[PDB]
Amino acid sequence: PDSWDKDVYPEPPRRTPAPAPQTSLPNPVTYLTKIFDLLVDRPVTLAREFIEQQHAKNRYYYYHREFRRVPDITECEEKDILCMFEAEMQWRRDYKVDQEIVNIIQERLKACQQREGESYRQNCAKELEQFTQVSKAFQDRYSDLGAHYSARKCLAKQKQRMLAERKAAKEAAAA
Amino acid sequence: WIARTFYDGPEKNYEKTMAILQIEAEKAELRLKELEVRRLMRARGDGPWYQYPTIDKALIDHSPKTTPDN
Ligand SMILES: CCCCCCCCCCCCCCCCC[C@@H](O)O[C@H](CO[C@H](O)CCCCCCCCCCCCCCC)COP(=O)(O)OCC[N+](C)(C)C
Repeated sequence: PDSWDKDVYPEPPRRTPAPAPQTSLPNPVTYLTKIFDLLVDRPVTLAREFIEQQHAKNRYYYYHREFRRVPDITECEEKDILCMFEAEMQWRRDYKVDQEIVNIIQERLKACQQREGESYRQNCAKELEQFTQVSKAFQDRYSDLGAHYSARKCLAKQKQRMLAERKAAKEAAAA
Repeated sequence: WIARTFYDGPEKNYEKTMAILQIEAEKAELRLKELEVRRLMRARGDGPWYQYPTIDKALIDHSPKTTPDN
């Protein structure tokens, strides 16, 4: 369906076998699906076509809101309240977007596990690896900030992580 | 329809918040400055505040006083 992007939500080509009856006994499943089609799918389709033509008679649009980029907390003065307000709002929007990215990857993983069947342990390696990377990045960014989280605390956590990384790199180089 | 007849856009609340934050930050800075100025004026006595009266020098009598040495 065109309602979603196929690249953002990938799917395998979905190869299905062909009916190969081996006996002369008529299977009840095919007849049941034919009567289901005739008694259910046709009236539902007709009602849908009526509703779709009514919707086509009245077509109107809504838009995705675009947000400009503003200076972040790393270029705000100590007490400049307006810049910190703008940077805090931008950081909160970015936090929400990152949460939704993690949600997309988790949906991919769950769909893979259901789809692959008994061979999910081997056939869902890529989704597991992607989720591992995204989870690691999200945990590095946002974990342990508390309920009163803010952009300043995230910046402090990043600064401490970079200090630790720099110290470890200098210690390893000067080994 | 609900958004059209009951609410405004995000920018209104955004900019009202900006104005409110500016007012409050200015007030906080003014309060700190006033406390510091009060401390300095009370310690030194060189400002318009905390002026305690001294004897008016217009009350002194400048005349010969029946005695040459005042
Ligand atoms: C198909 C329909 C499905 C949805 C049904 C929706 C039901 C709606 C009822 C719920 C009402 C929500 C409460 C809203 C009150 C506060 C909102 C307020 O701000 O709106 C004011 C409008 O006030 C409303 O008129 C209040 C409606 C309350 C009355 C409810 C109707 C039924 C009550 C029964 C009354 C008694 C019946 C008689 C008995 C004898 C205008 O304020 P304003 O600052 O300009 O807004 C600025 C934004 N602008 C620019 C878009 C204007």
